[PDB]
Amino acid sequence: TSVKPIFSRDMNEAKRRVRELYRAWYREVPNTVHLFQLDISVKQGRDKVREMFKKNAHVTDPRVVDLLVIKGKMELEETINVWKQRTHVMRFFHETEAPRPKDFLSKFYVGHDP
Amino acid sequence: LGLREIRIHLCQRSPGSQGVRDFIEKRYVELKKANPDLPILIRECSDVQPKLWARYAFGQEKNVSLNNFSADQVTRALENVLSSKA
Amino acid sequence: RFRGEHALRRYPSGEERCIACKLCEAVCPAQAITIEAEPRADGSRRTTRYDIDMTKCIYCGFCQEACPVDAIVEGPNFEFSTETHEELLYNKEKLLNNGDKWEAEIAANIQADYLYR
Amino acid sequence: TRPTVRPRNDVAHKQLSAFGEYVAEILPKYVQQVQVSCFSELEICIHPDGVIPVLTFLRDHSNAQFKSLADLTAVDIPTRQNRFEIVYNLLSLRFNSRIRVKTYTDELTPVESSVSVYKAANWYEREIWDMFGVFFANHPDLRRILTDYGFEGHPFRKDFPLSGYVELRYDDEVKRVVAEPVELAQEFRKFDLNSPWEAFPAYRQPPE
Amino acid sequence: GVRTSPTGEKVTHTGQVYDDEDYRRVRFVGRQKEVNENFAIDLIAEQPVSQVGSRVISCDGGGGALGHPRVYINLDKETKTGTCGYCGLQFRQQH
Amino acid sequence: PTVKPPTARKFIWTNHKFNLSGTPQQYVPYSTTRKKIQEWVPPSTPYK
Amino acid sequence: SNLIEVFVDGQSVMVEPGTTVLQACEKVGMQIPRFCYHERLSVAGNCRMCLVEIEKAPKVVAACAMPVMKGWNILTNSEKTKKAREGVMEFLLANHPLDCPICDQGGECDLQDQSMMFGSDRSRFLEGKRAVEDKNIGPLVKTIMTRCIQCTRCIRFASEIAGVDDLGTTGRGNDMQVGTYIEKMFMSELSGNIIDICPVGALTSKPYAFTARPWETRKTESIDVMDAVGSNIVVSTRTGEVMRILPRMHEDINEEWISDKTRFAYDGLKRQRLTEPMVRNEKGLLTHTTWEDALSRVAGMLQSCQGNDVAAIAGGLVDAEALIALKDLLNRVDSDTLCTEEVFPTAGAGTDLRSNYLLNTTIAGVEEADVVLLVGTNPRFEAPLFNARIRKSWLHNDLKVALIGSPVDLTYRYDHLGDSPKILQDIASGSHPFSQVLQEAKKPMVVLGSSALQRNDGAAILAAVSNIAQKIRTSSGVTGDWKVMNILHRIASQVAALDLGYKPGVEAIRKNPPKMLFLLGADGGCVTRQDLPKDCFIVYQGHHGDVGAPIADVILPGAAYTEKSATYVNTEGRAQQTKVAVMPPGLAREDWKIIRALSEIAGMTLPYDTLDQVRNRLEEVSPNLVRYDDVEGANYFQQASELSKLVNQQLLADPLVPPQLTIKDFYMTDSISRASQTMAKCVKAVTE
Amino acid sequence: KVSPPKRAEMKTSMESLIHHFKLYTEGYQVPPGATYTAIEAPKGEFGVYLV
Amino acid sequence: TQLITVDEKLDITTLTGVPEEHIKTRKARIFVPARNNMQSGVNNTKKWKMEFDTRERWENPLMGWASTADPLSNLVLTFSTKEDAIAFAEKNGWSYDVEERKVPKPKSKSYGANFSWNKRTRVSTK
Ligand code: SF4
Ligand code: SF4
Ligand code: SF4
Ligand code: SF4
Ligand code: FES
Ligand SMILES: [K+]
Ligand SMILES: [Zn+2]
Repeated sequence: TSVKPIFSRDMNEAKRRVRELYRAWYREVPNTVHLFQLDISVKQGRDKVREMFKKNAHVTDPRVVDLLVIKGKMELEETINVWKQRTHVMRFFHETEAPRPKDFLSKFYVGHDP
Repeated sequence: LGLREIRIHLCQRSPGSQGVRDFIEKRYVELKKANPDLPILIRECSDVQPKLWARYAFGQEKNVSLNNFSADQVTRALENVLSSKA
Repeated sequence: RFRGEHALRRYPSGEERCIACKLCEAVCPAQAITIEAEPRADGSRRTTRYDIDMTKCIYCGFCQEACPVDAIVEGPNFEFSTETHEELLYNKEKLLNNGDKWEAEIAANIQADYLYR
Repeated sequence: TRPTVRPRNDVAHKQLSAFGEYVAEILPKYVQQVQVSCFSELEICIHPDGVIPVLTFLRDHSNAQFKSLADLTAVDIPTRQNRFEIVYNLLSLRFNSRIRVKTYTDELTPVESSVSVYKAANWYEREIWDMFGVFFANHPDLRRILTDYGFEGHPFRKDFPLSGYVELRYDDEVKRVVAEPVELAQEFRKFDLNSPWEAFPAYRQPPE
Repeated sequence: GVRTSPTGEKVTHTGQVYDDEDYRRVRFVGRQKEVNENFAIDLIAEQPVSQVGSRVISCDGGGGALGHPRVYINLDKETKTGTCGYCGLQFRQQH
Repeated sequence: PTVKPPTARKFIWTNHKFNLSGTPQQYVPYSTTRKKIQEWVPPSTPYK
Repeated sequence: SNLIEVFVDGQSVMVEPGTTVLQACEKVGMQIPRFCYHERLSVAGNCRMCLVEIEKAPKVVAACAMPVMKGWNILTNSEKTKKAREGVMEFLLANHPLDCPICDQGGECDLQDQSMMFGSDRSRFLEGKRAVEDKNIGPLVKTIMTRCIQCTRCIRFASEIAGVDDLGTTGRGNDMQVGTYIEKMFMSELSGNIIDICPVGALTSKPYAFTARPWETRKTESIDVMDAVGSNIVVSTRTGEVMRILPRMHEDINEEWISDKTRFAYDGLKRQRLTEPMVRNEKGLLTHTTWEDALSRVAGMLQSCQGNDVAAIAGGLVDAEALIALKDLLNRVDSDTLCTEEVFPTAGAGTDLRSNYLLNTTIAGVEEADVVLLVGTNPRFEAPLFNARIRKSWLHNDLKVALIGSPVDLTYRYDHLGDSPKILQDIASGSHPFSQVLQEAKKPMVVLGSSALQRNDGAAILAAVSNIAQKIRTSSGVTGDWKVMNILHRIASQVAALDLGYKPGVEAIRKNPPKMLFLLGADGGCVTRQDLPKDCFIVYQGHHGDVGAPIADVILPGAAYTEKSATYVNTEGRAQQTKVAVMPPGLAREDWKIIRALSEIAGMTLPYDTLDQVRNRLEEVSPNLVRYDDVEGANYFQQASELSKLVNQQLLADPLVPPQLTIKDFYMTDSISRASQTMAKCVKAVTE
Repeated sequence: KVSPPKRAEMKTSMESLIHHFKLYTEGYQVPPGATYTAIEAPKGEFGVYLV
Repeated sequence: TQLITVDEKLDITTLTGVPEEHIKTRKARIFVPARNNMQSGVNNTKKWKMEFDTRERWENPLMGWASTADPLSNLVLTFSTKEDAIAFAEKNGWSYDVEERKVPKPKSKSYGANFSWNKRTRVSTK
């Protein structure tokens, strides 16, 4: 059960890195909104950042959240420079996607998908 | 408004259901001679825990755990559920 | 040996050469060939649907060499650019019309070429 | 046997087996297996913890001189607990030799970067991340290099499907290209082509 | 010879005709439905029956390597003419 | 072909047609298979 | 220890005496090539492909027919073994016709596969091949005798398992043809299985002929529902369309064989389907509508009815998930009137104990018995694989078979006791010597068919056979773990309905007439509108519109057995799960989804929405329905015997006549077979 | 068994038609084993690591 | 020490990039495939396989192909042993069911029993 750590020895260091990554993302969000002449507000983008951060919050393995911290830092670094277009930033907002049925009755009406 | 069916689950080989089996080997037949129109479904399995499910009117169901019960305790619980009619 | 527009040939008696053996759709590296078959009225084993997606095909000539009866041939035509996407999605009737149109030169080409195969 | 069979080499097999014995007896800390294939190729299966020294040995020994780095390949075998097989290919110009170094690594555990041994791997293992998710510690610049920027997941893993999870199409309402769930016009027809008969008797696994 | 279903749309040699209530016929209006005017079963229906004097005949489609692989046909049954499985030609024994 | 004419066949076109793309006589793809699953026809008389 | 050690390729292995070379080579995980050997057929030893070399022995022996001895070393990869294999392959391919593109065996051909693996790469035969006259042996098996290799699996299958004795080998030398020598229409309950055992394309499936190719077919494993044997099958599909049905290797039920109904029901499965909900309009005609309108109308009529005014009927092709969903939905409205098409006697113990409605021993338990008594059944048509197992025990274990009823053909020889029910009173007393015969039997078996229980004296017959079984078991020297009493069912959904607490028989509906009736695939037409009042909201919920659809007020389309993940229990109490092969056509949905959505419209929604939660509810009702591929012993025979003696019925004088007598009545059993043109062709071909 | 036979011999011999069938539908069975074969492409070393 | 004792559950569902709809509404099936009954070969029944349930495939309105919307319909994985496949199923968070390996029972074959003196296993013809 003994494994080799990546960057964080325990859960607390991974939590601290999560905090630092969220701080950097919260710093960047207004500049990202202004740079790409986005149609969203600042608070909508920060709400999206929070929604991703809380969607990816049910895992307690330090190595898993360490890898997720590294991937989020790559995302942050890619948004630091002008490497993405407007499309790659706007991909997080599923706007053109039609809302799928969620309750059982509409899912029964539309097809066989559970 | 009244019970409609009785379901008794047991295992063939495990000792925990053994006292439940001691009921079936002794006092089940007179029970079917007492309430002929009340379906008492006996269900054997391989490794399940002893249980007693009773269905009432309008889909109401109650559960009784018969784990490590002797024959007389099983008889007491079963006479309680048939005489309840909650 | 030029590889161009696909065509379906015929025997010198009027009957279609293909016997729905599904070798060309199994050997196709782009999966552009779709074959659906049923035994027809006289009991002969013939195709009911032979579809070649020319926008999917890479013009590699595996179907023209895997065919044991020389039914499908990568013909000599190359001037068949279309103005619409669905005109490049050939069914069996378009391929058979291409074969009837170009048989007078595909037969000569295969007669000149078959000794190398 | 003579006309239609590829001829076998035995002096190269002997020299490769001798050098494999020499390597396995010169670095007993990290080497686990040494094999010579039928077509005279030497493969050294070593522990991940010796990713840096062993290759460095092959970079700097007088009798090895494996100066050139040819490949850095990751193989995904899902049936093992260490599902990733990191393989280095080395070429020695002085002795004109080729060697293969194999190590095992799962998804979460990292491996030390071989930038300080060969700088070409500074790109190569980068692509490995972009294709496999195998993290390389102490890499100078590790990010995606081949896939799209908003790509989620790693494509070359064997549980990843052939077609992706998203497709790009242009919408005039947002005046932009957008990603949608994948809906193919024709399903990729899976062909069952595995023979039900045994092909090679010398390659038979023992029964369970 | 093709047939004519009473919607005005021609009949393919397979037997595929869109119904009167099928909307896909809107892909044909303003254009044409390309069919084959040479039906294979009708084209082979006028071929003569080759009468041979051997119990086992061999067919390769003519031309050697330009035809179908060589197949042997038995003509023992005088009730039914032996029909080649590839080219569709049929042979009959004189006896 | 003035000295080596092509072999005459009963099915070879007697009128060569060029690229008719963009014309009203162009090619339209369609499925050449019949209906797969049949449907249950309800009866024409009432249940009374 | 009597086992001896032999050597294969220099490796020791421990085998039993009497074990051939090929069985030892399979024990060390290798496959010797073969054409005529079969693990379920007798050894012929004529194809000569299995030739191997024993070391220090200058003659090759046939591995399929040579018993091993101690100290033997077998070389399966030597030079002379490969030379013999290449020679036999060349001889086999000398006269084989060039028909591979136009042959259905291509892609799954044994001859091609072992020609690539072990044969040579070119043919030295420069002469003219032979040509064999074709034969017409029925409307199911397309026959082209030119491609045969005279493997004689036809002959052994027709003479040993089917037991019809119609096929033979006519002529001498290379001109010998495998046929019937006359225009004999070979028709039996297990004919199509020869298409399984032909290694070449000589015999093919006529409906499947020239339709598909095995390399482009996805295989999805499933369970047969046409009969109550519970055959494990696989479905080969091509691009979302059902192409063909093959058996699966399950040694306990249907070892590698299936009946013809399972093999050719897919043509009926793809015809006469229900694709869209239909409701009665003002004119009384069934007209198309939306799902929500039909569900709203059914729920609106359902909320008014309460108590005995609503009832349900279970069909023969309905899984336990839809059954428990409808049972809980009708228990939300306080209605216990749940009925099945097949009639089972509820007198005495009834459906409480599982001992009196199961094949209590096993399907394979017939391999252990020595005396089997059949009462009022025709197992050659009701359960063909059960009869095949009985024939296998009668052939190998020297089983003794005696039948009560009409003297039908059962592909073997039995003892016809009689047809009146009173013969049971002669057995339960001890007048005939057959009572002494089962008294002296070590492992006796009493089998009662469910078709005899359809009569008006099913309770009397069940009481008589139970009295016989408990007279034998309590007096003769039986071990006790041997279960004598057995009940053979002919409906797939019967055991699942009985295990769920349903009330078998339609008596509760004709007693108190309901005002709103459910027809969960009630294709048998058990109750007509005449037995019901003037205005009944009859709702049919099924895939095939056969009988109840023209009389229903609302038609709800459903999913067949290949279009849903469904739980079915066979006649021996073993639970199995089917898998999704294709989608229901049109707007048809899964049945339990329809019931749950109907309850959601009606305001009485059930506490489960996903399939695993439905299976959890099934486990809550009875766990035996959720543990798949496991048989649980049904005990307490003495209590059921004591309860059956409380009330005594009188046996009538009607002879025990099964509803099926000839092969004509075998193809017409369910709604799936009633929409099949292949079965219509079979009926037409056997009625001439 | 590796290279397909000629078209003139696949229409006369039985073994040539069988080997033409399997090679163009299933494909030849390559034995297990990993190799790295590199040639001198005009750009440089072009190698394929095949498993 | 450079080693940390972690007893947490091995879950990498958030690292594979799969959308949630395909990790909770799918049923992974671990099974040994059945032998094709038209062939006597058993080489395809030596490795365990992981497969997914078939979703909806409909017909293309234009030309009539099999158009699907399920990305995992052509994803079949091969594993040497059952426990490794079970670990891989638990690792990706797929709800899974396992069917046991149906080994054929060892039959008893005898060539002499076809010519028995009194038994019923005589061959009617040969
Ligand atoms: S040329 Fe190649 S890619 Fe094109 S249809 Fe033929 S086999 Fe397919
Ligand atoms: S390979 Fe030739 S004969 Fe076979 S299906 Fe294709 S076109 Fe027809
Ligand atoms: S049975 Fe004969 S014709 Fe058919 S695939 Fe096999 S070898 Fe070819
Ligand atoms: S037809 Fe097939 S199963 Fe019958 S004897 Fe010939 S090869 Fe054997
Ligand atoms: S398998 Fe032994 S001779 Fe045929
Ligand atoms: K066959
Ligand atoms: Zn011919």
